[PDB]
Amino acid sequence: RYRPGTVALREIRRYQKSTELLIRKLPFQRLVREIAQDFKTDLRFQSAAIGALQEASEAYLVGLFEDTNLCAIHAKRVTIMPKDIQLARRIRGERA
Amino acid sequence: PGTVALREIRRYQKSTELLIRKLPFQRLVREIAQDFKTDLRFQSAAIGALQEASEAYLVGLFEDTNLCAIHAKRVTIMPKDIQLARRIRGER
Amino acid sequence: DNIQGITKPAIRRLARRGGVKRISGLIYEETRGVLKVFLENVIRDAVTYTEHAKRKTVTAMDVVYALKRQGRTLYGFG
Amino acid sequence: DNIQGITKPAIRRLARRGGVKRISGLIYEETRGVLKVFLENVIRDAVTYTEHAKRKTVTAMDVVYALKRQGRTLYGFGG
Amino acid sequence: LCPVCGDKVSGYHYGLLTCESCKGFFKRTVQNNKRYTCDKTQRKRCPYCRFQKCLSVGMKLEAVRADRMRGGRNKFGPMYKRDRAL
Amino acid sequence: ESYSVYVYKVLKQVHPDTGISSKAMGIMNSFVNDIFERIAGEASRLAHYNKRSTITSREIQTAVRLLLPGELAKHAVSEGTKAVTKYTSS
Amino acid sequence: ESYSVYVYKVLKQVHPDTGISSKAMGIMNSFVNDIFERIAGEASRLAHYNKRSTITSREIQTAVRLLLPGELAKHAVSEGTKAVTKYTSSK
Amino acid sequence: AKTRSSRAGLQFPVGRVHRLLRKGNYSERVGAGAPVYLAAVLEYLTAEILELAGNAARDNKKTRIIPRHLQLAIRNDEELNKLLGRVTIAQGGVLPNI
Amino acid sequence: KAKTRSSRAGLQFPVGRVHRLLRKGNYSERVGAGAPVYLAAVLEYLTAEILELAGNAARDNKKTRIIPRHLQLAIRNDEELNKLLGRVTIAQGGVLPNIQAVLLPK
DNA sequence: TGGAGAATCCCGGTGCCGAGGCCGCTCAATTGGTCGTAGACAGCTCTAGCACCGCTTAAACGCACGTACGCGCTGTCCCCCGCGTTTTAACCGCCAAGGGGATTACTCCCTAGTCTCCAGGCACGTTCAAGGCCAAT
DNA sequence: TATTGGCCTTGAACGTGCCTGGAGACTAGGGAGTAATCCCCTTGGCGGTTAAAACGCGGGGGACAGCGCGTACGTGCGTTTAAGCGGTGCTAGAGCTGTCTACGACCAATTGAGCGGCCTCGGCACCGGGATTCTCCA
Ligand SMILES: [Zn+2]
Repeated sequence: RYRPGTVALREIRRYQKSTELLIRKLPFQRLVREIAQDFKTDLRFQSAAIGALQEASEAYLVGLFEDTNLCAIHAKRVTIMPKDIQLARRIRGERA
Repeated sequence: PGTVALREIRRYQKSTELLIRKLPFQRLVREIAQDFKTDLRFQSAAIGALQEASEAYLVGLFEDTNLCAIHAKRVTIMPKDIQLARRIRGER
Repeated sequence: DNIQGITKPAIRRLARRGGVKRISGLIYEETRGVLKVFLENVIRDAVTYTEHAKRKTVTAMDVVYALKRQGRTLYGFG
Repeated sequence: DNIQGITKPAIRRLARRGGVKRISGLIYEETRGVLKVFLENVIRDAVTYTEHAKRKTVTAMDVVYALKRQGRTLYGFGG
Repeated sequence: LCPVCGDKVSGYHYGLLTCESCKGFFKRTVQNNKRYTCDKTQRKRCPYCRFQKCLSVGMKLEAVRADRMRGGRNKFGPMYKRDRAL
Repeated sequence: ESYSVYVYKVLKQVHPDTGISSKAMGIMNSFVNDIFERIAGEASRLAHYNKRSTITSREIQTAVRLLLPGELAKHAVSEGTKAVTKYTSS
Repeated sequence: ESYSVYVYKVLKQVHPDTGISSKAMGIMNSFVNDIFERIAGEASRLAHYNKRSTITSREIQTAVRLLLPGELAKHAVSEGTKAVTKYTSSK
Repeated sequence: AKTRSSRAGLQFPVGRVHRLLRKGNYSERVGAGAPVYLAAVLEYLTAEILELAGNAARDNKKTRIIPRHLQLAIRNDEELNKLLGRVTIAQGGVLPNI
Repeated sequence: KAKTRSSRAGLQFPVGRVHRLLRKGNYSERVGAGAPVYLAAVLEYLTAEILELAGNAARDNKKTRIIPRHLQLAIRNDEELNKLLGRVTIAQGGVLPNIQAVLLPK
């Protein structure tokens, strides 16, 4: 058995060496279509549009997680909590 | 040791006037500008605008620093809070 | 609904790429909310761009222009 | 050495306007450095604008354009 | 003459013709929010009589500025000018 | 060339018994110029995207929808449409 | 229209034995278009500020100085001035 | 009605906006309805900001709008705060919070 | 007899194409004879620098073709290029390997 | 420090799909002459930026002091991590039917361009009522 | 003596002159608006793996609270320091006008550089496979 935290570091090293998308494609397409439903009914999407949206979303989430990690480390912790996300989004200027 | 600080905060948040002496700021502005070009000349309005922009920027930075300090279970701001605020802000 | 398609392991992977070591139990709902807000904004701009052009199909150019409008310029899709 | 003209009471006033209750003793040097970095980046673009049009006097609109270039739009100084 | 006391008027002060004395008295009273306890010769006898007569003749209170902004003209400017046309 | 006359008329329409200072007037002028520049640039980009050589009311409406937030965008679109309809009626 | 031919020529100039992929060319085309738009917009703004109806090498030089970092701006200004002088020398 | 603003029922100059659109290098041609729409939008935004500033100045017993009132009006409104979030106002101060 | 403007200027990027883009882009009423030369030279210089850094990054990983990850590595490892391309995301680029020191085992 | 034992790297084989090198033609880059004005250049008027100087007084600086706050330590209990079974729906391949994007003749209304008339908008100089300051009281 | 008065400073509202830019009218040419056609291209089914999501559950390390202690930061007062407000003197350089030429727009032939389509073969990804090195504990 590996002590808690070794597999986390292994995953961190592994997922920072790759460039593939980390979200399953079909649920993301369904979510995108459901969100777009409220703007105009019976919309069609090119595959490139959904791919670009997915790429942008993953990049944004990775950056937000980096900021959240910095905020959590500031408060003498190792575990990220929602309050760190709120602080990062507040300082960034996203949340009012 | 908390009453005078609160009174100062109230008065300076209601105050809306400038908070830096003008002659030292003018001297600093001219000293910085002398590096890029020689025998430069300035208008009064340019120096006023520079001062006001600097003051607004510093006030905003201090607000963010206070937020970062409060996040860490403290009431005293430290250089680490300023550095974290500028890092997340994206300034380099 | 479809938001549950963004599962716990997916958010875990996204956090792992971000360097996060330990994750709490209430992180995933916050991540879902912020992702919904971001997608809503981008899709709104893209749909407006599509509507102005007298079209019923969303192209990659609309997404790229919408991302550029938010200061999130994206390369590789035209 | 004119940076010391930004005295400690002035920095304290600026912090009080920001809602700060307690201030450490190492804040002042950091604030001075930050102010110098900001002013350098504004003044460089202001002088660059001034060199265009063959002028020897820096105008307010030069600093206004320099600020607007950095996403720090300022109202009340023309333009 | 100034209707509040009976001296020579100096001009348009908080509604109509008054003198410098009554203008000053009104501005001090309004700015200081002064409260006391109760003819030109008797104009200094009691603040109450002069004050109540000033409010009675119709000269107005809101003409005084709470923030004491300087210069310009107040809302009664068009009215003052129309009355001054005569 | 400034917007002082028009801003003053708007203020007289809104608050008939409230004045304005010189510095506030300068701030209002800067605000109007900034908003004009933003909307015009967005309209120009929209016209360039669709390979069009003209800027019409459609591009202005789309730019207003893209820039202003929800209720502001709704009311601005309503006011602009009313103005264009009245002008076209003549 | 694209910049693939010119990008490939520049790549062969700097790295003789080195290829590229299609996605990398797409990214480079986006990069070139972005930089072109930035410089052109800055030059147009500079021309409009000074009340002039022409964009010359001077506006390009000032825009490059405004938009690029120090060493990059210096080298770009040197290269552009050299190119303009070489172009003017011939006729 | 001779002025285009009279036809459009506006208090902003349609002709000046048209001239600025033409001599600004936005497009080769400008439609006849674009200046009207733009002037109406600008007038509405100015009226909104002025109304909020006047209300802020009338809360306190004041009778003249200074930049502090404009800053208070913009900061306390959710829509205008988002619209003008990256704008510095001369002699506006900060919101009396914290 | 006809000579290309790029050959006169000694460039690889096109001068006529840049001139046409400047004319059609609604930037100025007139365009000077030397502006496209300067713009093309600057663009060529920037492209050459990025290509050099990306090629070195690709050679580091024992590859002979440049892929988006090499471009991202070259851009993010250079301070001036990173400052220039600060708000730009590269498709299929990834992130730089970076772990905070505290998170490491004691 | 030594021992299992998972995670990881250094090695060929292989074959497949995309990078990269031709052809033909069309369409955009080049040449050359003519012409109208944008901008270089020189000269003159007058704002305004920069120097000193004296006096008054509010900010800046120094110093003694004591209490509130930061930071280290200890204990305990919640709750996330690592791993081994079940359950599920994401991928992949194929296919077929429209739906909508892209291209092309074509025609007609919309907007640029020029010339003339004259009032809206900017620059001033001048109120002028209201807040401010002073001595005699 | 803390209250009367008299003179002085003040910042948006008003008049006046004049000029440059908006309004009206007319015409020519091209940009935008509709149809008709073509064919990619997007949506929708069906069935067989099988990798990924879901689930159970024991425990170990980390979040969190309590307490003690030392010094750094706040507060007050006497004493320097120099910022702030005038007045005066003296140009450097901004700001506008005039002349006239050098440069860039525009048009018509003319030619060659650069997109599209089509083989093809070499870099790169995938599998064993033993070799070697990270973890963990006892
Ligand atoms: Zn009287």
